[PDB]
Amino acid sequence: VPFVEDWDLVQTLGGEVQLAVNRVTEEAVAVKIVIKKEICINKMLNHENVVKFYGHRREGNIQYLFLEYCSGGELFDRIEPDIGMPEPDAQRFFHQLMAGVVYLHGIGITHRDIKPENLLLDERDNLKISDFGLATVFRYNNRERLLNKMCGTLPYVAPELLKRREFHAEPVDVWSCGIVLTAMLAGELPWDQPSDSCQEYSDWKEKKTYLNPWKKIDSAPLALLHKILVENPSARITIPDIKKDRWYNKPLKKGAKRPRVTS
Ligand SMILES: COc1cc2c(cc1OC)=C1N=NC(c3ccc(-c4ccc(O)cc4)cc3)=C1C=2
Repeated sequence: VPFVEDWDLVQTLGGEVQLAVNRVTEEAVAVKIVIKKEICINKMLNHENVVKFYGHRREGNIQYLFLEYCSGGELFDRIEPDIGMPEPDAQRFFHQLMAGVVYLHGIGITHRDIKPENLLLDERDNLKISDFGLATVFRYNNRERLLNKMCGTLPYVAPELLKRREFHAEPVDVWSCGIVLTAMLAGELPWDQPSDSCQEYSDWKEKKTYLNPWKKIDSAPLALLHKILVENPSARITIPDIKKDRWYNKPLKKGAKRPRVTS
């Protein structure tokens, strides 16, 4: 079948990311224009809450990464500044975020930069983890490797990354997921960074939940945030225990609006 391999670049999505449309079939894909680690990690990935990798092509200097187009856009744009989003939506997005992170950690992969800009939504608003540019292997041949590299985005990083020389990879991703949950429910980030010099971080450690963003958050999701945003990574709640939390398992959201008629 001729021309099936020809893609037209339609518009800029976010190096640069372009919306690419097939000449013959009109299938939409995201093309990232730029690496060797990012491609190898992306080849390992296959999960319903992780952005799909179709393949890669190199034209001399430029690397073309062919990835899943997510028409719902970024989770970032579903968060209303200083308000957030309805709690049932946040619970559903947090469920899918946990499924994706369980998957990654299960195959020994740490994302290291979880934030709403990197969380994409497909046509049916299914959350997809994206951007494995800062991702690394923390478990190989069933042997854990402690991390020491400084990476991520300061409002989302765990405090051990700023205070300790070495740290376990999994509690760092758990912490950023808790900052994402804060953002979804309050529409604001609690601190610039998790340090004693940060007044907002000190107030949280002093349990001053009468202040923002915490006063906007209901006691059930806030009790979960109290277990995730724990300064000691060894005391911090793990994903298996996040899955047993009362709010995590609280019935809140109805299913997708199904078409129906009466009489
Ligand atoms: C700003 O609006 C959008 C941003 C968007 C999209 C849609 C948007 O609006 C509908 C979109 N779809 N796929 C992407 C997209 C972007 C980046 C990746 C990605 C995945 C793995 C990786 O190693 C590096 C980057 C994978 C997919 C994207 C950015």
